[PDB]
Amino acid sequence: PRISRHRNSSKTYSTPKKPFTKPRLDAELKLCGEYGLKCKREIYRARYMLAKIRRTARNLLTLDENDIKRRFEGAALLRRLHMLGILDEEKDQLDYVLGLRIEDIFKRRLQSVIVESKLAKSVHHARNMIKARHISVGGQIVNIPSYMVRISNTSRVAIADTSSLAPNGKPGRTKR
Amino acid sequence: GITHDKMYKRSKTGAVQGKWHKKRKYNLGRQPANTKLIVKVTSKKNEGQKISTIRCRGGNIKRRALRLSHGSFAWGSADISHKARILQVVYNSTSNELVRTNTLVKGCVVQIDSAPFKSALSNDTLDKEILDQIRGDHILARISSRPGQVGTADGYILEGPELLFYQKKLAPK
Amino acid sequence: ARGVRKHLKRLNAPKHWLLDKMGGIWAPRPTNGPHGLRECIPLILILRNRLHYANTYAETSMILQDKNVLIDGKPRTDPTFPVGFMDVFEIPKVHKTFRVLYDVKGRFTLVPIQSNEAGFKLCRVQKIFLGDKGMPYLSTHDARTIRFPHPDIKTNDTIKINLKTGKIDEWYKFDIGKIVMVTGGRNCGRIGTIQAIDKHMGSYTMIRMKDTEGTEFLTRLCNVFVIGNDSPAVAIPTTKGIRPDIIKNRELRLRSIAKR
Amino acid sequence: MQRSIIVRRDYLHFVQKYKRYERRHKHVAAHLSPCFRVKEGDIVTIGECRPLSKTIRFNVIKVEPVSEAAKKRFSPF
Amino acid sequence: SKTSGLYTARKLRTVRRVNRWADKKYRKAHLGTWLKANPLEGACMARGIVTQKIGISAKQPNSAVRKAVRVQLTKNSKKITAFVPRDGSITYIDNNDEVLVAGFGRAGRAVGDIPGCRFKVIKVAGIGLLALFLRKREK
RNA sequence: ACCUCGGGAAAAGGAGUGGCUCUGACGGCGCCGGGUCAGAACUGGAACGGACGCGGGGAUCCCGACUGUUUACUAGAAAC
RNA sequence: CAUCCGGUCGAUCCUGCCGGAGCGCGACGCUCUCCCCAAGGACGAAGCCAUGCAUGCCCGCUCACCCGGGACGCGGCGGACGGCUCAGGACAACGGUUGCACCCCCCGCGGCGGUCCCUGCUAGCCGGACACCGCUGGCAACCCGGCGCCAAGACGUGCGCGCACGGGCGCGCGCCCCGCGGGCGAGCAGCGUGACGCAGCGACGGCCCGCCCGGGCUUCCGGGGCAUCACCCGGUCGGCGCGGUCGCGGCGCGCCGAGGGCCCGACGCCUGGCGGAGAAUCAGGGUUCGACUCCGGAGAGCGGGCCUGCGAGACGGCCCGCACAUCCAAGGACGGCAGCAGGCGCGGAACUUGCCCAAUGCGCGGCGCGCGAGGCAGCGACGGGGAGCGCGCGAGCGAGGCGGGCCCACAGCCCCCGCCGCGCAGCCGAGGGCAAGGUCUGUGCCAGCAGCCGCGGUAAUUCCAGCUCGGCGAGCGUCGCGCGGCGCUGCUGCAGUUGAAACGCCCGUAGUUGGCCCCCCGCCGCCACGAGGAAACGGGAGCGCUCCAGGCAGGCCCGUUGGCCC
RNA sequence: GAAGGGCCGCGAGCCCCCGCGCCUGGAGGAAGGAGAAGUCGUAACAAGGUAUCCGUAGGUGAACCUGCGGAUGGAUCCUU
Repeated sequence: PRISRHRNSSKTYSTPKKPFTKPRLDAELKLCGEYGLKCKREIYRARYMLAKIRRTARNLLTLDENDIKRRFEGAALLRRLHMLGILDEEKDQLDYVLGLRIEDIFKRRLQSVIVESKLAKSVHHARNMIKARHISVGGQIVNIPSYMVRISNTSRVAIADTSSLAPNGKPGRTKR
Repeated sequence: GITHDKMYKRSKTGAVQGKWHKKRKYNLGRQPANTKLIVKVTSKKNEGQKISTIRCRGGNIKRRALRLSHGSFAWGSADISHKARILQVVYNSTSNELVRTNTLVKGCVVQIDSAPFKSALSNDTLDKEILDQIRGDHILARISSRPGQVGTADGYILEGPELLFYQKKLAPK
Repeated sequence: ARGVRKHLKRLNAPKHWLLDKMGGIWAPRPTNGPHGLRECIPLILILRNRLHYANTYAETSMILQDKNVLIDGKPRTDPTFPVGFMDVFEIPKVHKTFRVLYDVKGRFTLVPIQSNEAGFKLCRVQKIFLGDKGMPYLSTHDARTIRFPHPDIKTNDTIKINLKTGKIDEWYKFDIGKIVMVTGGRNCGRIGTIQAIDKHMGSYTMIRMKDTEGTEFLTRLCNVFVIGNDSPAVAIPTTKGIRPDIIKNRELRLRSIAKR
Repeated sequence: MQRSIIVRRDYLHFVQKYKRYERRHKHVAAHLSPCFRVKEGDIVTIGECRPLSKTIRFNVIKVEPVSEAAKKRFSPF
Repeated sequence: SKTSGLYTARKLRTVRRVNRWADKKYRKAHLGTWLKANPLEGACMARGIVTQKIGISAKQPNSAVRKAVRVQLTKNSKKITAFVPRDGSITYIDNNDEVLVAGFGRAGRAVGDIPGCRFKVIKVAGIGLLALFLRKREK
């Protein structure tokens, strides 16, 4: 009854076991300073995505080589991590997936990519520009600062053609 | 109505069972209809052969015999079989009450008129035990069919060591 | 539940139909016909889902009612009509003729055939019985009862029906060295020659079949379906039931996406 | 029982919480044919049949004799 | 010592079932004496009419007058003693005015200097007590 | 319930019962005795231990344990 | 996805619990910028119901009228599915695995289509006999009575070909067993003959058989707790003969025998007890919950009983008893929301008497309707997901509004496009645990706070305000409970000299446990690998819904996919 | 062949007994816990002024005392 019931849903964040650890409160604030994050949930999501990927890597490393699952599932984890750019292209092994940080999840995010391309003066600048849809990846405008681009789309990231090139010519304050 | 369900029965250990459901049409049982033999044909003709069809599962009609008077009786050795009036029920293994009321049930020893089988007397060397019953006008036979389900009272003439067992049972009277 | 079940839930319907979970609460329930619910796909799914000739269920009725579709050469107007292994699904107006065989994964595949192929239909004799006055009769998987079968044809053999005349054109026996496609079961679609017949009296006969690649596959003899004596004598899917491994399947998927 | 026998089928049941097993017994009611002679302890072979009684769905098709003073022994047969 | 035989699973399963009861927590979770005894009867909270406003003394070494109301729970007609929390909150609660009472937070044990009060008022006459204290809604 | 474990107890309570017509059991067989105990029909103004013979019962308290014995001819008792 | 920390003391080391700290999924308080997704009167009231609606469709038969527009009625099929709920039920239900040589089945598919008679055919095709209908009534209502006309693919009969042919009968294998076979693993099926019977269908040909689908049982293993329940059951356990059923069977009865089940827990009781696929939490091992989506069971106030049908012991069928309604003109009638809204009661707790058959099914019907199935909208901080509350130094949005487009059964939302343009935060804390003032008042063991330890008795780091500050965040606090914590239940993995705790001793059955030894064999467990058995879910291949939770898509493509696992 | 009747079968509901579970009213007894700040002694802990304590029996305002047999957790690891 109601196909809505059959639609799935999941939690994408994992709160810390201890919430008031001073070393782990300060480090999260630094990781909000360099990445322009609104709330700690965004860092928790980053650790949930990394932990799952690391758990796949650890359950495959324990498995013997030439066991078919290690060859197939491991190649699919590596390919995904290479396509996103989380895994450096040169490493090409399962062990290097275990030795990764949430810095690699954050770097692929669009807000950090715009600063690297020098389009954004800061990460705080980029967040506002993406909310104002001034950024297009591969010809598609994005409004999400956690879009996370793939290595191929890195070059195709550009200022939205219809936004800051002034095709409108009367944008916001200029109009009036 | 009547139920052949084992839910009412106790377990092997003798424990009580639990009534998880109400009675179902599939586990229905029907009131038994004892085929009474019409031995009163001379007294009245109002009681004629009355067989009643009943509606069952799958629309499979079952013929229930309420009153019967005749049956096809077969002497297997001689291969002589003829429709014969059934005179009386003498001996039923389950109870003597069925013999008194003259109910026709499968395996009830019945006495049949020998007038159809009178021809067999002419050929000798055809089982002396059957032949002297033929002369007497009553032959020991047993109903071989179920009157309640089939609607007929077909049988066979008791022969060999069977005839001896049932004639010994009815020997004193 | 008081009687026969007239409805099928989408989550309940068999996986080989490949019905999307969000598509509906309900799934098409096949009518009773030549094939069983598990061993058949309805005509609505073989038209609206595979060929997309009808974009909605009402349009499947409109094209089925017009007898445009022909199944085994029969008009077969029922929307939920079962279509199964070896049935000839041909639409003359679009000039397309299809024979339903099983693919390597195990889903049904509408294979393009030729006019000579369309004429014959392959059937497996499940049982030979003395019914109707002790007259000999055979029973094929597609619910076909043929009286007076050739005395030799045994059970498990494959007969070929003329369709127009409904006569057995030829019989292929079930024996070692005979081309067989396993219909149903974990090994489904796979094509191989019988290499072993293990009786296991009182239970199920276990048939081991060998692919051209040399991969040995074992299945119960009910699923096994003889195709011919040394060659299929029927159209076989492009894969020809060699069956790919998971790493090979990954490679074919990557190749297809790259040429987008 | 008259023309009937009770068979003690012995089987192990495995639990996961404790990697050990539980020795378990089930008494199944069979029908002794008058042809077969049996003593309490013999290994019988029982084959499924139509319900023959409330508790009997089996019939003895083979008898293996034992030395009477055969101890007991949990035996999966 | 413990039993370690490949076929002694039954003993270990029985020992665990028997000795599980020694803990008060397993008993206060499965015995069911608590469910019948509790005036909340396993509910998250209950509703009930005020009968008496009582000044309850704090336990030593604390010297104070904690403020509470005796409440007869509509659900089981059972009078409990419930502390009214915060400062001057009792003034909001009148007599016979209906109060929603939840437990203190020790799962049915009396908490703090207050003795025997396992319950505290959360809503007076359908109005949250904390709201009447923060002056968000009037009485 | 209680109890000295013997009792209480016919506890308390219910149900059937006639006449006919049969059917089983049970010894000593060819024979030949038995008169009890079951079971079934069928009947009868809704009748049956049809007269007769033949406990009303239950809960307490006091006293004397009990069976006995006694003031023949006013006390059978808790008295002896 | 392997973490602890505060509290017994003068101090210390322990045991040991208490309290914290994480997550769930409900209640509650307070507050809320926008979009996406989405549960939703289950929770000791399976209490109760006002109102509307949830099951129709068809035309074989039209001298109803619109001329075939066809009203109705008759006939057909469906109303046994689906929707709902979880009361009952603890060797039951249910899940995997079996069997039916013990079975039943509408639709459809594919076969098959010989039906004695006497009387008595009309087969170029037979009767009568009702409904609607007309006419005349009773009737508070409900309900229907009489008379008259006239039809069906309806009804009643019947023209049939003695290899006529439904049922059930009687008879027809053996020679120690196993090896062609219509068929099997197996003596099963079919038929030949002798009697019986005379079934069906043939008045617009279906009996019949296979297949299918559902059912009925049935085989094995799993299938709550309590011993302050240790002995239990007597159709109970077997056998035999009947009956009965769709059929097997103590299912039932008659008769004979005394079995059957138990510390490997019988039986009894109890269950704020549907089961499973699953879910919560989590290193591993585990624990707890299984009202709800899919599957199987059960029930429609409670007991029964029934009819119709192929299938119902049916309740949107009927009959009856009880409980409780309803109307009444007082004679009578008349129900049954654990369908969907909605109300009432109860509780801590739970949505609109909305719309619509367009999708997805199903019932009937080639041209198409019906559906409170299902879809859409509303409500809705159950919850999940994605963005805001600026960037910066002069430019920019989106929140809106207003238009168009798109979308839609109809709107709407989303999104696209022009035009105006108007960012906007809570809730808990700051002595420790546990992140954050030794700030300034008030108060003065009072008031209060404080899960815990503790603060308050005039220099309150703990209260009541201000100030400042921390955490998390459009959410945060509180309560209840499950899991983790907790090697504080210990299989992994606990302890018993003294902290809680070796039975006073000995024998001893059940139980559990038993040295070494034979390579090469049969049975067991065992490990590996297969078959075969629903998905969803949980993974997981591949695919940029703008990301995302999702979904199974997509793009000129393996026969594009949707693999594979559990 | 209708109403109706009979006998059985399936089987409500009511009655009457008897169990069984659950919840309770109740003089008058009788423990435990929390106050209060009371009264009467001072039992134990220092050889606690009679070393404690264990079983068992008796007694006694009350902690307790005493008999008999233990133990040391004693106040003794120690003497032809």
